[PDB]
Parts: sequence; structure tokens; C-alpha cells
Amino acid sequence: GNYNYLYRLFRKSNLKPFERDISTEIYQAGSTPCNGVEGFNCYFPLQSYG
Amino acid sequence: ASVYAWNRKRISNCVADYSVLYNSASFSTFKCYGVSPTKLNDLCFTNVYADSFVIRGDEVRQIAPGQTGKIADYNYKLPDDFTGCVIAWNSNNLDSKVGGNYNYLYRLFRKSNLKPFERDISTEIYQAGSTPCNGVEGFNCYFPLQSYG
Amino acid sequence: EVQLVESGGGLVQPGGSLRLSCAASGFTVSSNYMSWVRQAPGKGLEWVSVIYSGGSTYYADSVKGRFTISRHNSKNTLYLQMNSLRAEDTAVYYCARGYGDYYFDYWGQGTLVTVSSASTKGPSVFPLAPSGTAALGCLVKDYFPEPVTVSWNSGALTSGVHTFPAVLQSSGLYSLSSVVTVPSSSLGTQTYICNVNHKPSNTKVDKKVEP
Amino acid sequence: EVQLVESGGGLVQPGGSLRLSCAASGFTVSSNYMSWVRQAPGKGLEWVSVIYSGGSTYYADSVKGRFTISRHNSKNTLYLQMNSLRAEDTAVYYCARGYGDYYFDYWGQGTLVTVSSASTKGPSVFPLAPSGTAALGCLVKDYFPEPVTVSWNSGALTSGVHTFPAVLQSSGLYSLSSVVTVPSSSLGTQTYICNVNHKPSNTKVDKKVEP
Amino acid sequence: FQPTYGVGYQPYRVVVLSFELLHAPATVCGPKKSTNLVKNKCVNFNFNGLTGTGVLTESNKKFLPFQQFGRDIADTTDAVRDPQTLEILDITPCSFGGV
Amino acid sequence: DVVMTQSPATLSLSPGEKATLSCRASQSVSSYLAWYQQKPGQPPKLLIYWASTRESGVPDRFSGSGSGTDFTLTISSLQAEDVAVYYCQQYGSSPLTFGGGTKVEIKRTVAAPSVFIFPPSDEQLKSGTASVVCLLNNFYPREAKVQWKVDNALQSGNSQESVTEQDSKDSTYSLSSTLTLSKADYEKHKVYACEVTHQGLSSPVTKSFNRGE
Amino acid sequence: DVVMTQSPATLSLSPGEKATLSCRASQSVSSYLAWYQQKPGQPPKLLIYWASTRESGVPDRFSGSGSGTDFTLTISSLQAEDVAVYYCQQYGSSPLTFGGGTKVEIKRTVAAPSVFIFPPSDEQLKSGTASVVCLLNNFYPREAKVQWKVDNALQSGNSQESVTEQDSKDSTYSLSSTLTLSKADYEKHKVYACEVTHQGLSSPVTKSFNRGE
Ligand SMILES: *[C@@H]1O[C@H](CO)[C@@H](O)[C@H](O)[C@H]1NC(C)=O
Repeated sequence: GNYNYLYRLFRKSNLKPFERDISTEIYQAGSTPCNGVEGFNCYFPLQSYG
Repeated sequence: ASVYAWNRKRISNCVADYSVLYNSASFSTFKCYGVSPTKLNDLCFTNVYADSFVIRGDEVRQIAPGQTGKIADYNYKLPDDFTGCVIAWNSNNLDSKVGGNYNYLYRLFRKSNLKPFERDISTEIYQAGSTPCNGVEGFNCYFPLQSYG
Repeated sequence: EVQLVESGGGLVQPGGSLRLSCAASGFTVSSNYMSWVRQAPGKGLEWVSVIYSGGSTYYADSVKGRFTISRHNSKNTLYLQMNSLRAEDTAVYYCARGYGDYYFDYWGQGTLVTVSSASTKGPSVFPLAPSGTAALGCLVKDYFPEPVTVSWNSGALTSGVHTFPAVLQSSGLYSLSSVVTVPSSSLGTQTYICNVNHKPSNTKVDKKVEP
Repeated sequence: EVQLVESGGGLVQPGGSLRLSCAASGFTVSSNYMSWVRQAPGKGLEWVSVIYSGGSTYYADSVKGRFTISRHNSKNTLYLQMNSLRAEDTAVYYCARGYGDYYFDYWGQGTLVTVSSASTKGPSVFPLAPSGTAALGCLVKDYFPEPVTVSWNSGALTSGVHTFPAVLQSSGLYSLSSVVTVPSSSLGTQTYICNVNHKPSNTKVDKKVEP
Repeated sequence: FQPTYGVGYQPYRVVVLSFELLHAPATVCGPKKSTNLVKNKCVNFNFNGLTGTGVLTESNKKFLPFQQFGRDIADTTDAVRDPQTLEILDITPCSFGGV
Repeated sequence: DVVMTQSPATLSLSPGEKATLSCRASQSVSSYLAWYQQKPGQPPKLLIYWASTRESGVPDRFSGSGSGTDFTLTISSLQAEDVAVYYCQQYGSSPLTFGGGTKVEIKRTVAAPSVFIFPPSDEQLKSGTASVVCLLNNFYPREAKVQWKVDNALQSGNSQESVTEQDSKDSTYSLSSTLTLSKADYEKHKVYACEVTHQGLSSPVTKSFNRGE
Repeated sequence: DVVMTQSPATLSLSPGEKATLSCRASQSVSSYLAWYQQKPGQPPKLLIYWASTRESGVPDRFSGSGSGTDFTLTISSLQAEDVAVYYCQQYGSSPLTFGGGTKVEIKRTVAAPSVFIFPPSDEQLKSGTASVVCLLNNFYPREAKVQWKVDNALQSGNSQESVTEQDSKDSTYSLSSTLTLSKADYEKHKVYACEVTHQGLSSPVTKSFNRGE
């Protein structure tokens, strides 16, 4: 499995055309804020292709 | 219910607040596959089926599209194109007993895997040897349901 | 009544392929849980693979991606295809009926799979000259691979038969001695012949031991 | 001129594989119709497969899906691959040139395919003690599988040689006696040696018969 | 071949029809079906691939023998020749009026 | 398929006679028939094809006739070397099916057997097994009876018989009867005898030996 | 995974005693445990399953107890035929893991060995190799010392020993020591001796032969 290629699974809002987002803050998919720490409903936004 | 005889409730003709479930702290697993979790309050569906059962802690991973196990093959099969949400939470304080809680069963033996969303509540004796096993249990004639102690 | 017979084991080169068969009697393998479990020589048992009653197949981490358990329903036979064999797969393999991959009440006799780049060599059989009672035997030397089955007088003598486990020599070949203890009444009147059988090289030597 | 030589036959386990070869002389197999025809021991001939001059292959109903007839053009050789062998495939196989799968003018010598779980066993050779004329011979006992070829004096004596067909014992092994009738003038002056040859177990016994 | 043979050894005549369609104009077709001509009624006419709706009446226009249809100034088919019987028919629109 | 039936299953005529072998097809197979000759321990040899046409190198005494269902093989003068199994084989229908075979036996004159008895070798007698071999050499007809005597012991089924095929040189058979014993169950008796009863003998021939000599 | 630890690695008790084999899981595996008995050169035999329930055909002297991490196998009366390797095997977690095994040894009474010495065969001596075999038959305990003497030669490591497993009939061992030499390096010496030292002997037994006889 080659894991060197990643895609952004989660974002708060849609990108503008020709905009690059390389920020890797922990995404909040729930009600409780992450505060920069993973947890319940707090995920790393980049997932790698297998 | 037990997983071999899982209950099904047809949620219809009502409005559903899904974010009183998704914001509940109790649920250990909340995995929505075909649909985003926060988008449930906006999408409108024709009806919902709620399939409820009790399994082991280590068998929760088999309740998923394309997974394979005891529960996926012979108890509860999800389709590969499954849209919906699997919600699971620990109920050790309810379904466990000091003297054993043998009220929860699961199918161990079946001749073939279940089709997706198929229920099989038949308790007939499993013919494992293809001898003339004329109903009586014994050698090469197994009871298909095992109890979760 | 229930009987499980393995076959297909033998010497194979590293990176080679081998298709083990397990014939069954007393039950149908198409409706039962079947496992392959291996035991390294001098070590403990290790579970290799399982096939369920519905057909789901599972493998251990050391064997995942190389081996393939299957079965063929209209002859009541269970197979294990073995590909890309490494050095640590030299083991005795047993097919075992399980109660829902929990416990294995019935086990097969087992077959040995040897993975090495050595060549198959037929044994040399030599007689040990005997001198109440007296012991006489034959020494089986310089063969590959394991095993060699030694019987006495077409299998009609099983009392007092000590077939020693074979030792690995410094040259890489094996050697085992087989002895019998015989009273002096029949010592000078009966010739004892050891049926040496090396199935991998397909040879059988009926070498007489004489005074 | 036309000569067909089969090879590759031998003892094989049930479910095993075997690749029979048929070398030809006097014609090219790449432009001829070739058949494999089998004969069960004590029974009649049964057609197994055919390959046409253009390359089309046909099989009988009992062998369809398991066997595979083929040929290799640049060496003038015809092969028959045999897979998933059952118990009823123990037979003598002949490769035969045909006139458009109609009739077989030229037949090969044939090779025997034995399908059983028994092991290959080398024979034991014993001399028969002789008492005008007198008969002497050697008894070949307890071998597997068929056949055993017995010659006399490196094949220089073929007159009066009776090699009996082997009988199946209750133990599963075969036994055949080979006898010669020799006048008493050369009985005490000439040494007779029976060349027992068991090619499946790869053994050769030059056992002298003496008065 | 003998007449005393069984079925499977008797002779069988075989004709294999292979219909092949290259992008040259096609000239092998089936029988074009025809029905009786009805006049003085508003019918849907299909004459040699020219279709329409109209009342087909008798015509005093004498066509030349190679000509089949007739057009007015506005390039609408108002005259036609019946292919079965070589007669000229003046198509007239099925009547329309303000109510 | 087509079931090919041969008659008779065993044919016994004196040499110099005309032999007629009949073959029957379950369907009508026209003139699509071949005949094969298989000697013992030897591949089949094609005799005639297309139900009438002789293979080259086949002698003129072989001929064939018949059509449709019924076919005949005629051997106009039986000789000594034609002791073989003869097969009819249809090839009109899609599966090639052979017949059951006909064994052809030459009726020579009656020959009395030459009787020998071989004791077990002392190499063999030291390994627990004993085999006494009674050999009947160059006899005809095939029907012979071998009764074993172990100091007048009513021996019943303890032996195995093997008969050679009929010789192509002189049309005589040979038989070998092997009696198998255990070493402690062979040496309790002294004198071993083989009695043979045949049509060509006026009294049954008894050949015996002693263990002690 | 789950690492299954068995104790003791080798258990030696006299027959008629109660044997307690302990098995420990790295996690809590509930009552999901089976026990197997493997004789030497024989497949494993299931003894108990679900940590308490006996397999049919297993005698009543086997029993089991324990739960979670700690489990015990109890053999209430050890007999002669229980010399085997015993395995505990969990099946609650997803990979089925077996234990390390426990060898159970029966302590019989002390038996002195019967000592034999086999010279090389003259068949073997024509192929360059010579093997002298010293055989110790039906002894207990396993601890025995075999010193080779080649006209009093300080032999050091030039031999290979092989010991059989403990017998199920009389609980005695057998040992075979093979000494290997070259044909030009065996015949320079005359008298070959094997000296054995055992607990059951008051003096070390020396068995010798001469090359010339
Ligand atoms: C068509 O047939 C009719 C009568 O059969 C005939 O009067 C007419 O002339 C024919 N037309 C042509 C073009 O042949």
C-alpha cells in the first residue's frame, strides 16, 4: 500500500477556484470543540489513498 | 433483541431530529457510510429502518459494508451500497448478569451466508455430517445458536 | 468414523508451490468449519488458516497473501494452496474440523512440508551385527528429507521395536537407528528384516539383519 | 518405421497430476490426428481423447474437464496432462495415430497409470530350488505397483520362459513366478540368473538360481 | 449416401444466408406493404417515403413520367403520383376554420 | 451413445477352421467400422477398416462383411498365432466406442501337464513366510484342479493360482499355484504334496517333497 | 495478539498423583479456552472445551477450572499413558493462539540400562564411512553419560546421541549413540569400547569389541 498520496476529506467550507489548502488542523465534525487535540468526532483532515 | 432475531422498527410518517443522537455522549461508535452525519437534518428520506440487536464488543467492526465474520455472514448482513448509520454503545451495565445472561444468542452454523437485510430465526438442527440426522440432536447434529455468556 | 487424511506434503524449493489435500470421512467439508494448523519441528502448534461453513476464509498474519484455503464440494475434499514459501514454513500441517473455529475435536494425521534448496536423496541402510536376550537393528543414514518409516517383518512385529528420532548431521543429512530386543530362543532361528520406507524419494529397502 | 513411445506413467495418488509423453518417429504429430485410448486391466478399450490435425481437442464424457491433450510441434511430441484423478482411471494408455479420428493403424506400446493411495514398494526375489528336463525359476513377491519385468541371462534366453501374470494378494501386493524349463545336460554346467527389474521403484536384482 | 441410412447419416442440404451491410446504398429489402387507396377523406398518406396528412383527390395536372411529387410556390407537396396506378392526386389540407 | 455388442465372448475352434465373429451396433453406423487385434501384453493391431478394406500387411485370411447394425469378421483359416482379443470399433457416431472383445482360442490336441513342485527357499523361510509353488507346464485344456496336501490336510482356499495366456507357438497353457504359510505354521508338518487332476491324465499326479531334505 | 503462557515447561510426577497445569492469558479471554493432548508422533486430541466441559471419549480424570486470565487443567490420577504435550488454546480473541506446551513425565522406579554395542557393517566400510552404535535399552532416568573409548582415546564430540520419548507401557527410555569415522581412520585401532554411567549402575558399564573378530 502506497500512502504517500493524501486527500483532504474534511473542510469547513468549499474552496475557491485554484485555491490550495495545506493546513492540517484537527477538524471538528461534531458539537464539542477539538482544541487542537484529536478525540470523539475530531479527525485529521487528510486521509491517504491505499 | 438478539442478533439472530434482530428487531426492526419502520420509522415513517414523522420528523426525525438526528442531531440529538449525533450529539449524545453515550455512543461509542457512530459511523454513517452513505451520508454525511451533519447533513441528516436536511435530507428527506421515504422511510427509515431501525435494526436493533446486542452483540459482543469485538463484533462491532463486522457491522459495516463489505465486512465478513460470524455476524456479517450468519446473523446480520449489510449491503455493499449501504446508506445509513451504524450506532453502537456499551451496555455492560444492562445486558450483563453475575450468574450469566444467556438470553442473547447468535447463529454459529449456516449452510450459506445471509443476503443483505435478511433475517433467519429458524432454530432447526444443523446437519453437519449429512447422515440421516432425523431431527434429533447429537453427534454431527449441532444446535445452530450459541449463547453469549 | 470421522477420519481426516492429509496428502501432498513433500520437499519444495524456497519460492515454490505446493497443494495440500485433506480427504474427509464421516462428515461433509462443504458444511463444516475446517482449519489448517501447523507445528514446527520441536516447537508448538500454530494456526494457519480457517474456512467457515458458509465459505469465508481467514489466514494468520505470517501466511496472509501467500496461502489459500479452499474446498471442493462434490468429492468431500479440503485443499490448501501454498505459494512463495519461505524458510520458516517447514512444518507438519494438520486439517482439523472445528466447532465454529473455536475448538478442534477431530484432527487429521498430518503431512510434513519441507522448504529447502537441498536435493532429495535416497537413504543407505546398514545392518547392525548382533552379538537371555539380544538387540539387533538397522541404521538408516544419509537421506533427505524427513521422514523415514521403519517397520519390522512387514509390520508383524511391533513389540520391542525402538525407532529412534533422526538426528541432523553436520553434513545436513539425517540418520536414525531402529532396534529390536529378541530373546535367544528365536535369535539364531529367525531373520529379522527392517522395512525402511522413504516416501519422498519413493524407496523401500527390506534389509535383513543376520548373526 | 512408424514408432510411438509412451513415457511418464507410474503410481499416483487420487487427486494427483500426471503428464504422459508420447514421442513419435516416422511422422510429424503437428500434422496428424492423435488419440489417447485407455484399457482398464481385464476390461476393454476406452477412447479418452483426440487432437486433430488443425489443433482441435476432444475428450470423452468421463474425462472431460480434467484431462488435457496437447502436442509440441518443434520436437514431434504428444502430451496428455492428467488432473484430479479418480479411482477408475487406473489403466493402460496408448497414443495412436488415426486416419481423421476414424481408425488407428499405428498404436504406441502403452504406459500404465495406477491411481491408489498405496506406496511404491520394491519386490523381494526368491529362488525356486530345482529337483530329462527340470524347471527352475524365481518368485517375485510383495511389490507395488505393476509391472515387474523378468528377463533371463541378460535377455539371451527367451525360449521356455514362462512369466506368469501377477495375482493380487489379500494384503494388496502382487506376486508373480517366472520359470524356465532346461534340460539336465546344461543344468549343472550353466549358471542361470533372473534379471528382475522394477522401474517404478527403481530396483534391479540379478538373482542366480542354482541347484 | 444410401437411402437405407438412419437420421444423422442422411444427406442434408444447407443454405447459409449472410446478410452483410457495407456503407454502399442498400438494395436488398423486404416486401413493401401496401393498402387500398381511400380518397376524399383526411388520411395519413405515406407515398414512397413522403409522409403527411391530407385529403387525396383526383387531379387534372398531367405529370411527366419521371416526376412523382408536386410542389407549389411555398415548396409544400400538394400533388403526388400513386405508385400502384399511375394517377395524379392533389393533396389538400384537412379543413381548418375559425370558430 | 452407441453400445457395441460382440458375440461370442469366447470362441474356441480347432486350427484350419473358419471363424465368424459378430458385432452389433445399437444404431445404424453404416460402414463406419474398424476391427483390431490385441495380443496378450501387446498393443492392438488394426486388421480391417471401413468394414471391408484390409489394412496393408494383414494376411488375406482376414475378411469382413456387414453393414448398418450387423457386421462379421471372418478368419478363413485359423492358425496358431491368432490367439488374441478382437475388437470392433464404430466411428460414425460422435463418441468412438469399442466393443466388449472376443477371445479366440485354438483347440489343439490334448496334452498332459508336466508337474513340478518348488519348496520355499531358505532365504524366504527365515522371514516368516513360506510359499510352495506347484507348476503345471504345457497342458491343454485350461481346466485343471490343484489340491494341496499337508500330510493329508483338507486345504481350502489357502492358495492362489495364476494361469498364463495360451501360447502362440504350441497352444498350451501353464499354471502356477502358490501356497502361503507362516514359519511356525509351516514347520509343524514334514511332507508337502501337490495333487493335480486334468483331463489328459488317467490318475491325479502327486508330486511331494520332505521338509527335512 | 494474546500471548499464552503455560507453566511448568516440564512436569515430572509419580503415577497416581494429581497434576495441575496452569495457563495464563495476556488479556482476559473469559471461559474461551480449550485443552489439547498431543502424543509423540500423533495428532493432538481435544480434552476439554469451554474451560470446563469434557470432550466425549475423554476419561473422567481430566478436569478444568479457571476464568479470565488464569486457568488450570487437573489430572486427578496420573497413569502411564499420559506422557504427552498438553496445550492450552484461547479462542475468544480474533487470532487463535496456542500455548507453549507442557511435557508431562511419569516418574517410575529406577531401571538400569541394557547395553549393546554394534560394530560397523562391512557393507558400510566399503563406502568410506564407519558407524559404531551404542544402544542403551529400557532405563530411567533420562540422565546418562556415554563416553567412547578407542584404545583409551579422549573422544570429544565426535558422536551423535538420539533418545526416544518416554514409553507409555513401562516409562523407560532408550538411547543410541552413533560414532562416525573414516575407513582409513577407523582401521588404525583394534578395540572399540562404549562406557556408560547411569544412576542405576554402581560401576560404569564398559561394552567393547575387537576389530579382528
Ligand atoms: C401494378 O399492378 C397493376 C395491376 O396488377 C397494374 O395495372 C399496374 O400497371 C402495375 N404497375 C406497375 C408499375 O407495374
